[PDB]
Amino acid sequence: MDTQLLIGSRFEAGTEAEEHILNPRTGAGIIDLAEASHAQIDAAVDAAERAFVGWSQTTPAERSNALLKIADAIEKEADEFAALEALNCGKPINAVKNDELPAIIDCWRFFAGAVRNLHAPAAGEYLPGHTSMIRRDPIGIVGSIAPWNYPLMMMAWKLAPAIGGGNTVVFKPSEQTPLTALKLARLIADILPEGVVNVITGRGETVGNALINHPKVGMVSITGDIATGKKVLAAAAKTVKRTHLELGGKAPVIVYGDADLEAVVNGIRTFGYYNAGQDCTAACRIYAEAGIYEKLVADLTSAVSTIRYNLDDDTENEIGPLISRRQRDRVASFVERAADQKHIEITTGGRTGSDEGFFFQPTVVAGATQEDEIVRREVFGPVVSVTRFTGKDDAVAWANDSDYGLASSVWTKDISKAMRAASRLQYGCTWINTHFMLTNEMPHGGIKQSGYGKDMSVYALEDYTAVRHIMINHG
Amino acid sequence: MMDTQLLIGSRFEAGTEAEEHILNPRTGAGIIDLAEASHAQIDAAVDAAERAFVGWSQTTPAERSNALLKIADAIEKEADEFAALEALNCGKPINAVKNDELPAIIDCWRFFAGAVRNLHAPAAGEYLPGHTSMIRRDPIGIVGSIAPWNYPLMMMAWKLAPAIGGGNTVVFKPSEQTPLTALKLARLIADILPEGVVNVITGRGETVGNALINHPKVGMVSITGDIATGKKVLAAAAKTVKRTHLELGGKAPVIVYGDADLEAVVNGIRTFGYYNAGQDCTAACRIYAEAGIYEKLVADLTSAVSTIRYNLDDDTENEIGPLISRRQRDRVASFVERAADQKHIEITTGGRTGSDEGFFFQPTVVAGATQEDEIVRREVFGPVVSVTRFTGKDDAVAWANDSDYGLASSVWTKDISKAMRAASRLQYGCTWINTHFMLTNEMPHGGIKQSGYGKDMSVYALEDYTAVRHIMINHG
Amino acid sequence: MMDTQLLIGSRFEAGTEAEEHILNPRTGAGIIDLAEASHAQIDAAVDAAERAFVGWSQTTPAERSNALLKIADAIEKEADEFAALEALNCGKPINAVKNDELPAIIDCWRFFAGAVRNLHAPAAGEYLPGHTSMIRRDPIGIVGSIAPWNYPLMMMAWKLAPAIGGGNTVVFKPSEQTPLTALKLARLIADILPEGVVNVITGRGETVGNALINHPKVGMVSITGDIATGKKVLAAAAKTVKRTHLELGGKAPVIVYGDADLEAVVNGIRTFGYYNAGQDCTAACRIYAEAGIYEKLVADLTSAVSTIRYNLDDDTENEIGPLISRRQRDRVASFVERAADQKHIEITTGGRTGSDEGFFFQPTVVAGATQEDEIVRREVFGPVVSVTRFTGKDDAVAWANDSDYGLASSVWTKDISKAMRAASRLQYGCTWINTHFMLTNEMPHGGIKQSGYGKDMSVYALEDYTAVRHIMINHG
Amino acid sequence: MMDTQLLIGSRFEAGTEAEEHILNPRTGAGIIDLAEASHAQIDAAVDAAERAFVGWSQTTPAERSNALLKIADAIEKEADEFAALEALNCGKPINAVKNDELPAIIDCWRFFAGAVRNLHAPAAGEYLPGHTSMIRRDPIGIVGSIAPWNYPLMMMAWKLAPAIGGGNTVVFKPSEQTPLTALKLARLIADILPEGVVNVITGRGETVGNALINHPKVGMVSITGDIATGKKVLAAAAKTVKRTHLELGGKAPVIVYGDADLEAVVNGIRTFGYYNAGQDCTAACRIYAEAGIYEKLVADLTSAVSTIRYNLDDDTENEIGPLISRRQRDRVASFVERAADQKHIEITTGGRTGSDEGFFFQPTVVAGATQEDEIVRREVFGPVVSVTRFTGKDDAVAWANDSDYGLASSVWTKDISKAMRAASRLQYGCTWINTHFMLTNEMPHGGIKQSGYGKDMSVYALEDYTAVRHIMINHG
Ligand SMILES: NC(=O)c1ccc[n+]([C@@H]2O[C@H](COP(=O)([O-])OP(=O)(O)OC[C@H]3O[C@@H](n4cnc5c(N)ncnc54)[C@H](O)[C@@H]3O)[C@@H](O)[C@H]2O)c1
Ligand SMILES: NC(=O)c1ccc[n+]([C@@H]2O[C@H](COP(=O)([O-])OP(=O)(O)OC[C@H]3O[C@@H](n4cnc5c(N)ncnc54)[C@H](O)[C@@H]3O)[C@@H](O)[C@H]2O)c1
Ligand SMILES: NC(=O)c1ccc[n+]([C@@H]2O[C@H](COP(=O)([O-])OP(=O)(O)OC[C@H]3O[C@@H](n4cnc5c(N)ncnc54)[C@H](O)[C@@H]3O)[C@@H](O)[C@H]2O)c1
Repeated sequence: MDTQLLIGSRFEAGTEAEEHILNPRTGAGIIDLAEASHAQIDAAVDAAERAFVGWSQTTPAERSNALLKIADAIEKEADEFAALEALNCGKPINAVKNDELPAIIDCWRFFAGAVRNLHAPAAGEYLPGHTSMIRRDPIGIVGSIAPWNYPLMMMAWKLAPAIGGGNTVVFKPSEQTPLTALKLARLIADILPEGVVNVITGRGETVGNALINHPKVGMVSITGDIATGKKVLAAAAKTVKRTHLELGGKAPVIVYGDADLEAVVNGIRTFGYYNAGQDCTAACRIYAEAGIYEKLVADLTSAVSTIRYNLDDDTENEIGPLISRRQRDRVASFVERAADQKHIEITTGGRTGSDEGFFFQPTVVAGATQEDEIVRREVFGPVVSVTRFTGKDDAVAWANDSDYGLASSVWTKDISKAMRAASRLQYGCTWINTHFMLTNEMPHGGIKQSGYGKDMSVYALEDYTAVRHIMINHG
Repeated sequence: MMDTQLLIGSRFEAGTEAEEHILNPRTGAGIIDLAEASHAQIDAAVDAAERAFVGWSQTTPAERSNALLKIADAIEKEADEFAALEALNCGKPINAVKNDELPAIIDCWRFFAGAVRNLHAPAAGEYLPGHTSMIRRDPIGIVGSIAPWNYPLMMMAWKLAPAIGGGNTVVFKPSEQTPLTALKLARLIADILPEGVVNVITGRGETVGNALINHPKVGMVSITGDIATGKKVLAAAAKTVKRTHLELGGKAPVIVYGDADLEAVVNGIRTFGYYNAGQDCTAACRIYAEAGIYEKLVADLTSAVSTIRYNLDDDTENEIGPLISRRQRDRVASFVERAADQKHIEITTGGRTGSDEGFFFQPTVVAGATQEDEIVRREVFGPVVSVTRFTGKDDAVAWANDSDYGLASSVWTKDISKAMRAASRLQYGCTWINTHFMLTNEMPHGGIKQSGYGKDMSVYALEDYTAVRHIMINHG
Repeated sequence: MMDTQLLIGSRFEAGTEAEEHILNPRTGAGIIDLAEASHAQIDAAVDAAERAFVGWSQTTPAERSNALLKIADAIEKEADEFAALEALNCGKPINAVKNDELPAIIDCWRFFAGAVRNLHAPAAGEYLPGHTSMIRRDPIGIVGSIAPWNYPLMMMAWKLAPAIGGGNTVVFKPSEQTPLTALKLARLIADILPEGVVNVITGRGETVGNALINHPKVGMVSITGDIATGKKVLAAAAKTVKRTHLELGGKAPVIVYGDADLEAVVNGIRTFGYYNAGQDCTAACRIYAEAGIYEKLVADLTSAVSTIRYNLDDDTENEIGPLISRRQRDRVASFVERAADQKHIEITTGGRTGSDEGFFFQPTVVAGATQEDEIVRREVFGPVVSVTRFTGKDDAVAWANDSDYGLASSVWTKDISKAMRAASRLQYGCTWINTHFMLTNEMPHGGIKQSGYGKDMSVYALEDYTAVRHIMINHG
Repeated sequence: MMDTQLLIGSRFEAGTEAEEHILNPRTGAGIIDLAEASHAQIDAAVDAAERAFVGWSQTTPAERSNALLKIADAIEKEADEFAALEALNCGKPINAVKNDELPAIIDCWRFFAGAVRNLHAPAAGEYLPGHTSMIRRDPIGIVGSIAPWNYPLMMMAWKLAPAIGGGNTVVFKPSEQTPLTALKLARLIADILPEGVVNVITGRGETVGNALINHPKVGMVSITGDIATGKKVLAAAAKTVKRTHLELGGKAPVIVYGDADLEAVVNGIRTFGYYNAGQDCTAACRIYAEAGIYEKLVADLTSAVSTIRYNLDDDTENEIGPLISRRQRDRVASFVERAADQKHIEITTGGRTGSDEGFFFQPTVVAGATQEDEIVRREVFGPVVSVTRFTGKDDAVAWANDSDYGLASSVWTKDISKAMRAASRLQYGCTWINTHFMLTNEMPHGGIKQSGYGKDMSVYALEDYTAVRHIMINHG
């Protein structure tokens, strides 16, 4: 198992305090892993600065070929990557093999293409006697910080467009899930010039804090809590760094009377509880038309109680556990304070779902109003709340009444209603009659307190490039 | 008389708080006293923007396009009046304003009326089997928008046109020293937009400005001004995760090689180092001159600069105006004096205040500045240019890049190869070759590093004020 | 004065050949006789374009943009004179011209004024080490543009705005029947544009049109018209490898599923099958109605259509006008009578000529037609709609796609699934869902298969008229 | 032992018509006899393409992107074999094919894998109130693709990668003299794509190509070849309104100013005027030299060119191969003979046949040619370059533009002003500055005027093979 930080032209154990990397399924320690010291952080950033000189001067083709080689290397080792991810996060092995790995390999391959495919206003004489052109150039050194929920995929989303933009990068995985990052580092070191990608480990309050405050770092990219993003903006303020923030979401699900309830329920069953609902796009805030409200709750309760987790065979598991005991207790806290109300009812689950490990029972919270904590605030667990609306209510207006703005869905067979909702929802993504589906050509990213910047799509690469106007006077 | 009232939703009204003394900077004489917006007026402006957002975020590009064309028409119809007003408030030579500034302002509103109808995105299709995707660019919300004093009306064009054009609503604050043209445009705009789409409030950065950028309902803050002001805006944005658009000033390097057209270089810096009394984030101010031509350039530029006309009775004969305030003049005076204390630095011309009253400073050439001098490292924002010698053993691009600024730059040489190598490698939002300072409404202006991010002019300005949305329809 | 002169470079000039008898198609009365261009005048026209191209191709996007706005302005100031003249020439009901056509025409010129400033391409950069590449879109050359009679002033807008906008010069020929608005506009254009950028000649397709499209100096031919004419343009392009832009014919299919809003469908078809007396290549003319609603759709459409007002003295009360000519009316009649003699076919309303004078035909509904019937295979170009039944077993999208035409199409269903599958699979340049006929100057219009290729409206029309150029500078 | 079978849907078949004698152009010796497709195999290939279209047109961009990556990978795994076979068929020196062609071919396929996932269009949104528009780029149909003999495998990549990538199916015919690499590629492609997506037939232009281009189910024709062939393709297209994509050859002018690096110019022409024995449409063949450096250029070029190595027994030491055929060689020789007859022209070196066996021609410099000479007006497609003198009185760009061709061009000067002025006024799809011939897969290659239209390489190649579609949903 790879345990070495990638610092410039060499691999190197951390010299600071160890993180106790836990198996979330059993609670047992996977490994103790020392974090980067400040000296190592500086070294990594210095290497990045050194590599920038030559790496910012590569052609799109050269960088494309490098992204394709990272993709091969991952593919060639998809199995071990999948198993290591499964171990680190308690995800079901086939979900990782079948959903995550091909998505991850496709991401690197998608970026290899977008790198050769940036557009801009056409070159020409916009002032008489002067020829203008627009380039999209590297920005500088990127500090990249990843959450624990989709470690290897988060790494693809952060690194592919950063490197592909001609930038050099110092990358930090979550303290809980550094594993796939250290293995991918060993692989990248054999493909990329030294210092183009640097990988350090450690806590957000020490190592992450040092990276986001480092004077040489030009852009900070982060996915995590709203609170973490606010820290990033605060640090950014000190030296006017560019930022890229993906800050979570409570995705609204609007269900009209003419929805296919079977599709809706099966949709929420998987997409509302996938990855134990530790997903920023998780279907969790349900608005249900009054006519189908009771049927929805009923049918959803029984379909949710069949969700398999913690089974002795990782083939039959549909959802995994929560990342930590801390994460589980927080999910349990939001559920208790919901079960607090004499108008809210927990129809299924609500309790913790194991002795050893950090499992939580799939939960349906019903009767919840716009006022309630479970609706207004993010739960980040295998929990879903349901809220009634009527034909006299503007469910889009209700959905839009939020600090969040990442992802959303609308379920109805009526093209008129679905398209009206689609044009009015204040969310980075709106699915119609599905939820949760991503494709690497299409942008994922919040508005409002969910943040700004996109993962996947040409747009991410645009996020990591500087737009430059060149004007030549020739009269 | 003059336009005095704030535009607050459907209401025109006077400020409630402390009066600012708006000064004629040529004379130091008072123009008018104008009261700041109260906290209640700020909140009311924002609430009006919130209400107007409902309908305005729902208009089509053609409708918005048509509004931008109308605003442009209104300004064009009153072009001489805007120009005189702006000349008065800033001390800009009347003809520079009439010929350079108004036509660029009008054309800006017209450019953006086009841009609104011409946003591109990845094409719609089935990227996943049985699912149709499309990409939209939607409004972001309410924009808090704050302008500097150096180009008040133009900066209002740059801040409002793309913001409104993206289907947003705006609360706009001009600099405390330069509200006059903003309150005039506000009158015309109220006759064109539905109420609350544009709201204009006056006041100091530390009072009115601070309250606006910290308003919970404002989702985007756009600021042109000081690096320190952008740092304050970012700190405010940290509280509710607002989007930000920051143009924070520059220190444009001008790389002059031995094979430049020296006459061109000199007439270049004479104009673009000193235009608007150097109160321009793209001023040609940090010169790197190759050893073979350093002394001739210093000698010729000094000669050229000392002929710059200012503070003449006949305003059509003036080339540059004064600095905006006593504070600004002193700051420039203090930078120059600290530079002259340096034994290796020679002030070859100017270097002192330039008038008995009002806020003129003499056009100044600072020779012999090095890469670690304050005058090379920090923005001065006065009619001041420094020159730094490099040799053929020195990488002048590397020197130019060794800066905290990233806004604008130029390279002078007849050699196409050196010119394209430098254009290729310069870490600046903009790089001119054998000119400086020329802008065009289709082309983006905006910085990197501590100059900030976001663009003004071009379709990129409009992209900054819209939200990219992915719509995916599962059909089977 | 009613404008009658050809614009040839810097001269206005009467044609010197055979006169066309321009008719009032409401009454069949003569309006004026208009001489067509000689070969000499066509040569001078193309020569003037050649000469004007030198300078025009070197203008900036902003200069061309401003010229387009000035053209829009001129049309807007004379909107009513234009509408009155288009009504007189074409029989189009006056308020339809005033409220529908003119605003769209004016907005087309303005849309292109923006589009000229907003062309994109792949970004400049170093795609090979030490080489900077950039992409420009430059003028093509001299364009010969040929227009049909159905929408005379709008076709001129679609043909000229992007051609001129892209830096090209033009020789435009209106259809022989409808030259009047083109000649009025040529007079206004001459006061705005440099001589010879736009030239306007009159005459018949087989004399003047044939001469224009065969001219060796003409680099691109644009035609909107019959499939046979597009073929003739293609034959002519073959002699000198001219670029071509061909909009050639539409027989718009309308797929109505059993779950459509039937009231909306009926009201849609009442408006869109008959607008401009069905002289529209996007007319909703070939209807496919599912077994469940077929009968009711036929009854309700029959009834709705029988109320369409035309040929009333008060022109403000007319909903549709006459056909352009006696020939065109006689052509429509033949198609319909031949259809009626078919055993499985029923004419449920209309089917006769509709006036004692002029060239009206009764709005007609034709039920029980099949894929094999002439009325369904061939474009009729008159106020005639046909309804064909299909069952849940049939693939109506395949039926629709079983055509040589590929211009426009609509699908009517409240089911989002059915609507999206159809949208993705229809082999048509345009697909509406739950409407038909609605255009917008930002979105492209043009065919696939034998409907041709090239777009009108949108940035794509401007792209058709510019040449993509790769410029690569070796710098090491 | 080589691949000899046509690919016709799910089957490999020997052609059944007359055999082509495929020759080694270095020796004149026979390589293999290879039968043409019959009319029935042609119809079969097209019908297989029609059937495969139903499924292939409905694949996602990712699916197609992966198909292109596997084709790229397969060629890469057999790079040396492909190289050897192309070197045998064309007599191209082995390391030119290995180091220049193969990497360009393989990268072309990877480039398009990327472009497929990266198409853009006007953004989706409500251009009319209550109507969501979006733009798609969908497949056009069945492509008939015809390739020339000069770059067989590369032309195949240029034709197939974007056509397949746009979701079309294809029937491809290589040049009758160069089928060998296409048949080898056919086996690899057939292990990767669904049957009938790509079909490969062989034969003469007059028989098989003619039958292919005139097939009524072919919706688009792409030809790279001679102007005459392009006119024939247009002739065919007139009969069913087929889309066309035409690269019809070049006569690349090279403008050399008095202040160019003459060493570079000489070295540029030595390589880029004679690469592939000048059987290349971008060959640096028409030189315009300033009066001050004309005599120097001619002298030094002559020197440089008489050292060009060819027909050595060690192929790694050969820099150019032979002409493809005797008819080609005799055409080149006949062009030179006629130039030599002109009294003001001097063949300074070469000008004769260059081998006893096979089809070598001597690298040739033709000095003193004017604008009026045949050798300047007409493409020669051999190892021949002509030089014309211009003075400072003359506008050399205008001279370059006085041409029926418009494919590629270069300008040589140290002066950035002169380079950029030229680059903006040259009427050529490509202009290089201070190099020639350099291509890159992201950048388009295609001509104007009689060089045709459409692009090879770049996203524009893909746009040429897709149909732009507007979908509009009335939601209210
Ligand atoms: N995982 C997500 O994307 C996501 C989305 C929405 C909400 N959340 C919320 O966040 C909490 C934990 O999730 P998480 O750990 O993935 O998010 P987090 O923000 O706590 O951690 C994300 C990354 O940022 C780093 N980090 C943390 N504090 C930092 C600081 N001050 N400076 C620099 N870097 C710092 C972490 O080490 C980690 O690499 C949960 O309570 C959950 O509700 C997470
Ligand atoms: N208007 C359309 O878009 C359209 C589409 C399909 C069919 N049609 C049919 O065409 C008839 C009406 O004619 P139209 O004017 O609409 O189209 P048309 O093809 O007859 O003419 C269009 C334009 O092309 C010109 N033209 C005609 N013959 C030419 C030639 N040989 N060379 C060069 N130019 C030539 C005409 O003068 C006119 O300006 C109707 O019967 C209608 O059914 C029209
Ligand atoms: N190779 C080029 O790109 C090019 C460019 C300009 C000129 N030329 C000239 O063309 C001659 C060499 O032939 P080439 O293969 O390069 O060009 P070509 O036009 O003769 O052949 C190109 C392709 O077109 C096919 N073809 C030929 N006649 C056809 C017809 N009537 N219908 C349909 N398809 C047909 C051919 O079989 C071949 O596959 C030389 O004399 C050269 O001067 C070639």
